[PDB]
Amino acid sequence: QKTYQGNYGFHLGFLQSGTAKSVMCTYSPPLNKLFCQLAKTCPVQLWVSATPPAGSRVRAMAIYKKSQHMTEVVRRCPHHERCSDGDGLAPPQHLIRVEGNLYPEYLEDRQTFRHSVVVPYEPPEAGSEYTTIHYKYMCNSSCMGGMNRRPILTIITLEDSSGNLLGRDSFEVRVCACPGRDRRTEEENFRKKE
Amino acid sequence: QKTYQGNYGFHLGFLQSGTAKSVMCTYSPPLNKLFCQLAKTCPVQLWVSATPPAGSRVRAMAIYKKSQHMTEVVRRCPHHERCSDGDGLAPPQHLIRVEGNLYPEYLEDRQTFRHSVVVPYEPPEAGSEYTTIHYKYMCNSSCMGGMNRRPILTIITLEDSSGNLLGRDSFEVRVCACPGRDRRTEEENFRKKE
Amino acid sequence: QKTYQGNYGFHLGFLQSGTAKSVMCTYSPPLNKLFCQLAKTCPVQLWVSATPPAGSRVRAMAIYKKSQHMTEVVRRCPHHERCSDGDGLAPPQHLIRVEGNLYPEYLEDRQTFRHSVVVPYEPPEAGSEYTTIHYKYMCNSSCMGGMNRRPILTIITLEDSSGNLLGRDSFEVRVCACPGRDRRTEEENFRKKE
Amino acid sequence: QKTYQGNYGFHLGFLQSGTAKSVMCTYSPPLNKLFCQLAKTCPVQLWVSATPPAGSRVRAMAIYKKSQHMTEVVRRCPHHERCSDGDGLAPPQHLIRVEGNLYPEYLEDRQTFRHSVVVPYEPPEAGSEYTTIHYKYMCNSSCMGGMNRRPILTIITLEDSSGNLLGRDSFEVRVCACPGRDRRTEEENFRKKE
DNA sequence: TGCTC
DNA sequence: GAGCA
DNA sequence: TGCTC
DNA sequence: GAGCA
DNA sequence: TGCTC
DNA sequence: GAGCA
DNA sequence: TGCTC
DNA sequence: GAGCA
Ligand SMILES: [Zn+2]
Ligand SMILES: [Zn+2]
Ligand SMILES: [Zn+2]
Ligand SMILES: [Zn+2]
Repeated sequence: QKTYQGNYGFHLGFLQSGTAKSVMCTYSPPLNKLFCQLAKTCPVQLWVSATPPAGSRVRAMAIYKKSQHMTEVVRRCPHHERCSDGDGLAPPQHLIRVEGNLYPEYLEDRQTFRHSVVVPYEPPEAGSEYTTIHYKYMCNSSCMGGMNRRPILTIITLEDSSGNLLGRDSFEVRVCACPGRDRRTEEENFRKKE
Repeated sequence: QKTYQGNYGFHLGFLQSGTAKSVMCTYSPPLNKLFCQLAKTCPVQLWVSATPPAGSRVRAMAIYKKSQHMTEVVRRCPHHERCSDGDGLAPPQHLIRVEGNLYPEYLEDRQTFRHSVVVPYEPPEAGSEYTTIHYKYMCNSSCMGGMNRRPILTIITLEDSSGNLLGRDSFEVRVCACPGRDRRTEEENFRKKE
Repeated sequence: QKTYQGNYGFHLGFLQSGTAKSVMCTYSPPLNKLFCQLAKTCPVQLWVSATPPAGSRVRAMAIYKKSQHMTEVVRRCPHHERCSDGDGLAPPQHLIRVEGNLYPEYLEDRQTFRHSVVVPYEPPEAGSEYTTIHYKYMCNSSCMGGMNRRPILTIITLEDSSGNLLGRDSFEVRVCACPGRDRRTEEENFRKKE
Repeated sequence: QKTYQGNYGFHLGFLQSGTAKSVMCTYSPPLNKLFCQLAKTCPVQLWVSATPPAGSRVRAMAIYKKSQHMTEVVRRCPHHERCSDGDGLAPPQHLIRVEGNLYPEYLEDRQTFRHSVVVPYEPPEAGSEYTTIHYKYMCNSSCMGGMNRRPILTIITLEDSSGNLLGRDSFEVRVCACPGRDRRTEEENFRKKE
């Protein structure tokens, strides 16, 4: 439910600023919110202080932030669902896609009907303290008939081979045309109270 | 094709300004463009200088203004097509609907596949120089996957009972959230050259 | 072969300047050259001083301007030929497409193998001195493996129902990213001699 | 994945500057990027501090540098793939070719479909600290329908006879018309921050 | 002479 | 449309 | 150029 | 309708 | 960023 | 390699 | 808050 | 990225 590092010290990390990728993907620490452009790869870092057990997996799911929409399943808008921008793996209705993995599992929960994408947990490269997974959002937050300007939260969860929760972290996400511009807007607004 | 008053002096007239209906529907003479809000009734006046022959009809059709999109059929966006805002007569994909008539004909041309709505031609009320038909546009000009910010033209045509063209007139239309504001914008822009 | 107005006073006319369409399509009178962007509709005007005989047609063909390449058939480059930007009528290898006509004939000459597109000749609308046909070029002049920076000429020909030549006119064409910029470049260069 | 010298101290070395070959092939140390011309032989040096086991091989593969294109297989553009500039060994679609070896293996991975070229590992000549392999790139980085201006990375890997990874190094590559000019451009840009 | 901002 | 590619 | 107050 | 999105 | 002189 | 494309 | 220049 | 939408 809430952030939970668990026994493996699991938590998320984000790309450093001033890199050019900032144009299509920029993270705001004070807001713990990611600003990105539709269909652009977003590098998310996975940090663990202990090696997860064999067969551990990483799930990504999107939920609406406000309790007023909490129960509504987050899916692509009717327009993009038909856009035919498929990669041959992600179903057309899924908002979140993983990039760089030829064997992701795209699921729909039998009871909640929520979408999620699962990928095997991979340890960091030699000399690295974290592992990077690339995600892509296939609709803008303002998409009519879709998120329709409702903020969402991306929930990342580390699970063992049997599905048991090992760790969980999350961040807000805004998919828009100008991440840089919009990020500044929400940051100076927030700063107005500091 | 182009404006054609024909033998009956057929042409369109629009609502006078300063009426309150101006908020949801306001016409710009200099631009010969109608600014209106989605699903709001727009009164269009039909003027003839001679009584049309028995069984004459009035057709309304939407086409894209620019030759770059001219051939593309104008239809509602994927979102509104599923909105379930039907009146029980207009098919869900039609942009233009007639209001106030219990027997309109909603058609799709066999060759062009363009939509149109036909209503019997009605003469003016006693002491009136024109007849008023009420139209409604079921998508905003900016609708994604629909008109997607492409300006359109509404073509009104007077035809006899056999479908022969008697007269034809047209006007530009912009379906938006703030007709008044947007109309001012395009008018002062245009005025910049006067 | 060369310009030939014939008995019908046939010749071409081009869009007036200062219209916005100028961004994607602008004609240079001094150069008798059209500057346009790939896949953008270009309005070409057909002028006749006498009504062509019944069943007359209008053909458009592209040839290389320089005698060094004159014999080479003008076709799309290998990349765009596979782009899948078809309209369902124009074969993928044809450079020139007609827009706004549901019944064009796309041909390949049995001996020269040159492409051309034929459309029925249509008279001007009432009160108009010319008829407008919309053409589109599906490759840039600089396309590698295609025109590869070799200037071409578009040949427009008025033919009767039997294929006999009634009239013929032509103009140079440059398909590029910035018609306005490039047109200025070739015009001030040419003006350098005036 | 990342650079890995392994137990044999494997790493790459590049041609010294001021040699004339610099015109068609010049390496930028600060950028660890190679600037070269299409189809020109590029000498790459292989350095090991210990003799690789018998039957060791050297593989070269091209991948896109940005995660946004990471998954896309790097191949020649549609035009050059048909150019018929084959050497009788390298398949027409492969970007990278080895020069000077009559027995190279050109492969396509069964799962990723990525191309690579393998050659037997050869030790340095007597009195030499490194072995030189000659590679050639068969498309420009700007090739339309190909790399289309997307930077790539050439991955060199030392493997034993069974395919096990022994070492791996990499460098960026830009295939262009003027390596010298372009290299200066990216270097003074980078220097602007030093 | 095409592409990014 | 300007600046860079 | 649409949405919240 | 104004201000923000 | 590729091509002509 | 410079200048133009 | 997305799109054109 | 700026200005307009
Ligand atoms: Zn969407
Ligand atoms: Zn709509
Ligand atoms: Zn092309
Ligand atoms: Zn190529």
